[PDB]
Amino acid sequence: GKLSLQDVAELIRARACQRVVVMVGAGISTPSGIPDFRSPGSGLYSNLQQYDLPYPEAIFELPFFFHNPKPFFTLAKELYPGNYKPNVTHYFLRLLHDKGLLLRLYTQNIDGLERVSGIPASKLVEAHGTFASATCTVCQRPFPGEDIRADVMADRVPRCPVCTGVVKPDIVFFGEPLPQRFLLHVVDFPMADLLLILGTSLEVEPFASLTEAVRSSVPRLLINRDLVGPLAWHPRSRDVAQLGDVVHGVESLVELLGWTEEMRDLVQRET
Ligand SMILES: [Mg+2]
Ligand SMILES: [Zn+2]
Repeated sequence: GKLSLQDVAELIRARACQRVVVMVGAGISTPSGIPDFRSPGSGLYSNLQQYDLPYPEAIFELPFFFHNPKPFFTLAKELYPGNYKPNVTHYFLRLLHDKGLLLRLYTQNIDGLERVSGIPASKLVEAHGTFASATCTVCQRPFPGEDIRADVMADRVPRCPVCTGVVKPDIVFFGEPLPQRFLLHVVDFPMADLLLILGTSLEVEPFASLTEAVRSSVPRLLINRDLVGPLAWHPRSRDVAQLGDVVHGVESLVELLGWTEEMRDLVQRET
């Protein structure tokens, strides 16, 4: 390709990339042991098979939730903050933020590990929602996710202190609109001077096609097992793919940036 991984690192070292936009998916959190509720032979999957569900995805369907919210709250309990820990990929993104280079981080994940790694909410677009906040299904009052933590950990369906309605985490269910902050793409993508794509199969719209929203003068760096989605289908001259294990790819980039010590120190502070 006209650009290498090292070329991208050198742009960053020269401070030519002050406004990095990042897109991440499930691939970045596999190293943290996040279980896939859809995958046969996880504890979460087997746990979900005691409920009268037609398929595991029904836990993200509203008509099922209002019939019985307990299956969804089983997933909430497993993925609620505290259970899992960020990995090097998350800390790399935290370093980008610390260095003042992160414009915005778009995530498909609901594991909340970006927040745990210390990336401020204002830098995040959690495209599938989050457990950091919740909303009463009846009166629409917002609450911090901490307010329902105890109920969640005790297998009690959390209820609103005003109207007693079920309080549901701000996780996006099928048919629901994307979160309001998704429309930050309108300003972020035209402004980006680098796009980083990590650990996503780019199979789902409209998240996938955000890759096309950056300018053609702007490099798109993919760190992923494979070349996927619009990057595969509509490649551009300044695209760079570092294909293989995501953690190995990130560590390669860290080396080319010359950020080995800072990563070491960050990780040690956080762990
Ligand atoms: Mg209460
Ligand atoms: Zn209420």
